[PDB]
Amino acid sequence: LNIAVMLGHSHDVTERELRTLWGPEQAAGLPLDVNVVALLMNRTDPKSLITHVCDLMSGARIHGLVFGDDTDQEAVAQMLDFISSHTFVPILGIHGGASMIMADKDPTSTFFQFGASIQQQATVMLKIMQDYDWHVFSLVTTIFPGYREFISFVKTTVDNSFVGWDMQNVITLDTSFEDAKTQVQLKKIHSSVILLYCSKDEAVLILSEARSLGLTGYDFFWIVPSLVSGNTELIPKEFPSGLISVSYDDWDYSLEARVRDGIGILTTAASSMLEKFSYIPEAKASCYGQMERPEVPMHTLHPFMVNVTWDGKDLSFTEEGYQVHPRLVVIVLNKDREWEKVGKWENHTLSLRHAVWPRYKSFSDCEPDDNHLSIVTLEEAPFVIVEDIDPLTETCVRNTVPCRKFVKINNSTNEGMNV
Amino acid sequence: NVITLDTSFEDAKTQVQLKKIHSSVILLYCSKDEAVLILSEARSLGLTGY
Amino acid sequence: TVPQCCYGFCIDLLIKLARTMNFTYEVHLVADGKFGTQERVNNSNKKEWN
Amino acid sequence: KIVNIGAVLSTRKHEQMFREAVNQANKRHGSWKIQLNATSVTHKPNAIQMALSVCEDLISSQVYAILVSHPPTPNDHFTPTPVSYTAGFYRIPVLGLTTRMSIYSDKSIHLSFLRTVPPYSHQSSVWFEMMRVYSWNHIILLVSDDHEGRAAQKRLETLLEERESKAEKVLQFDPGTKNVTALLMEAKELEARVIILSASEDDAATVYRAAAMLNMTGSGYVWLVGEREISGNALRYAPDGILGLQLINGKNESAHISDAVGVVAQAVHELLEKENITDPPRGCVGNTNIWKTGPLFKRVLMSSKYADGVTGRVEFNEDGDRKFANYSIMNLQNRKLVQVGIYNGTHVIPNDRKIIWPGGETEKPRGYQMSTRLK
Ligand SMILES: *[C@@H]1O[C@H](CO)[C@@H](O)[C@H](O)[C@H]1NC(C)=O
Ligand SMILES: *[C@@H]1O[C@H](CO)[C@@H](O)[C@H](O)[C@H]1NC(C)=O
Repeated sequence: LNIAVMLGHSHDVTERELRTLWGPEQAAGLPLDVNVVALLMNRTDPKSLITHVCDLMSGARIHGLVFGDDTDQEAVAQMLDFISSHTFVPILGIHGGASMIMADKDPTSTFFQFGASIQQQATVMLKIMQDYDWHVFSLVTTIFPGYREFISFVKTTVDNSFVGWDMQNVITLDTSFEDAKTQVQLKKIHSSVILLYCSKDEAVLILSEARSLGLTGYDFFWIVPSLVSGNTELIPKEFPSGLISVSYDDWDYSLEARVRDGIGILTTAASSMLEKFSYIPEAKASCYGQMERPEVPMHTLHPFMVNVTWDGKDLSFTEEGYQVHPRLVVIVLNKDREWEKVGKWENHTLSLRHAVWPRYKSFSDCEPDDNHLSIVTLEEAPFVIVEDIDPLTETCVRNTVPCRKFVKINNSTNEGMNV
Repeated sequence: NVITLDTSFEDAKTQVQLKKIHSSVILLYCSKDEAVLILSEARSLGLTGY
Repeated sequence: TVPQCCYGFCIDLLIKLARTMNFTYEVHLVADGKFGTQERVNNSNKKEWN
Repeated sequence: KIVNIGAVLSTRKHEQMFREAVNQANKRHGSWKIQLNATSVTHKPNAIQMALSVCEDLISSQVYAILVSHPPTPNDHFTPTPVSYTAGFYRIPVLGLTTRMSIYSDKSIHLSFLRTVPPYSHQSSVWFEMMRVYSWNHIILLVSDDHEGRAAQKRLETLLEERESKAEKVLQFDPGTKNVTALLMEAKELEARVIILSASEDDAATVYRAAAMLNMTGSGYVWLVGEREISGNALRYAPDGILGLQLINGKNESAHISDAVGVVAQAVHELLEKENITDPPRGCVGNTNIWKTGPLFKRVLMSSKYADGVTGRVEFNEDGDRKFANYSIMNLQNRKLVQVGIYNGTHVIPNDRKIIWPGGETEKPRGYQMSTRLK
């Protein structure tokens, strides 16, 4: 019945209010018109947040609360989790501190965020590995709460994979600033592709140790997760170019694009609720005061929004609350320390690339090398049996070499995909 | 190729030199004092295996 | 799943093993008729035997 | 050089006695002239009221830790979640009295949570030690669909995999199901004959009633019961042969609080003598920054050792929880608890009392029974 969107000081208040007002009026008019109560402030103090929540609650029983942020603190997610554990108001996560989803999904929680979980990032990493035909793995992780389960999941997945890449034992750094065993750990790895599961501060020192030992060669490849390279505008000097990362940012999306999707999801959920029941949900009479345990008499909105379709763009959520078709735009560090879009993952949960193989040039050190020997091969004589990628098997056979060729599409245009 | 230590107490290139070797049998041509620090660096990097 | 009466070569060995190893065998037939190897189904990233 | 620490306590007499205890601890062993300031607040059931009291008492008084005690009523949850969430803005460490739930074990949900009670994961270590000392290899597990249960199952798997041993299978339950008879039957139809129970009190009582009515209390069926599942209806609907577990000096409140506040004072002194300390903002509104001493507190506390506690030396695990706590194996004889075994760290000390088993047998059974029903 009422929609509230929280914004910051990044943009002007008046235009944000106007666009939020005319958002739902674009198409798919609700049977009951909704209003917008937009509150904008630079600070994100918990007392200010709870006072704003109480004011929205007093605002004719607001049913939808869109929460935005501009900082990089993940504790706001915990605070909103605790608030929604009692207010029973669904909240959609937008760009800001709520972007990073790391808290466990409470059974009473009503959160369906736009963030990307680790479980749906390992598949993207595996697809990238398959595209690059890199059959060497090195799970050099760090002891953190909740990473052992991720390591078990990835090892079960690689064991279950038909490709069967080379797997090595997890050589993890026990404690930070060992200064006596870190050298041994770095000597225990003799591969080219290393995956990292740590934080930004510890990744900085790991990269410094790698630079000291000299692990930034042409053959060396590194993949950085989303939680480490989330802050794109802050690039330390100890990060060599070519750090492949998978995450989502505002290069191809905007705050308007996110809030429109959120309000569309809310409208679809309301329509699904009205399809079965004919009762308008009611919130708590008081703001936060309570003497007995709270409960929801009517059924929650979780079973209603399990299957959501928005103009052909199916944006659903899993049982926990994670999205089914996220964005996961792949970014590769530029030669001058910049991030550029090199692919997308929303294309039917697949991977895409611009077909630019060589990007690991000697930058941190000064040592040229000639590794990528360009070869030209033809198919006229019965000496080569090269065939295109088959949908079955693992897109090729176990005994083959990756190839490329320009496929013609039109009799005039020279554009050809490097399939 | 002969991977030799250019100057003593580099502290920035000694690690690179020790990473440039990936064999099991190593011959040394130095003095006692420098051999002591070479063995200390090998112990730090862990080059005393079976 | 009607009961059949199958016999032949391996039955004598199975009976001998049961007699000498305290075994009570219950012979069953394959519902598919094939030995079973890796096959590709929906979510082809799964290696499950049939 | 004055540091003020707020406290959250249930009743007024507890507040006064703990204030006297911390005032005395300010002079115990080695101490300086001014080290601590005694402040406390009451445990308000209302969430908004308690949050307002915390903001107006601790944040506005330059605190470094929160002295929040266990809820007075064990029946109600009243989990110390809001205090930890509020302290997570500046990575402020908190104090856990007897919060044994595994939710706070992970640092992804609670950035800085410190408790003096060992987590439920130590139950898996106790089971592993008992199997090691009693020669048990094939063990089935009964874990309900809970975060704590999944954490315990993962701990058991990662502790048993190192010996090249794997559990036969693990059954998943739900909080409220009353038709677990099929799951019990399919667990019975297995080679193993040892069962571990780890769920809520009501679910444990229901599954025990189902086992009793399905004749699962016979000889050769060793039952392992967790700490929380030996109370309530367990004391009324369970015959002998129960291998219960109980924490030694766990339910006592003042036993660990004095040691905890002493450790906090020592950590404050070490932080003062180490390097520069940043101060928290006075008001609750106006600042959203992050402490620079957040990780420093964890670094100085995980490696800290103090032998002045009642349980000898004090050590913290990677999750900032109690390490190497004292456990006690509990046995039931005619609805009476009997102490036989104790735990003090990679050791077992059985007593003269004989360990009984279901069915009246006085000898340890074996989990290897070949039914010879080879399909
Ligand atoms: C197993 O074999 C023994 C002989 O060693 C025999 O006495 C016993 O009856 C057998 N058990 C069964 C179930 O056949
Ligand atoms: C808790 O322990 C302290 C010291 O060990 C003791 O003085 C006190 O009596 C104990 N509490 C109870 C209820 O026994």
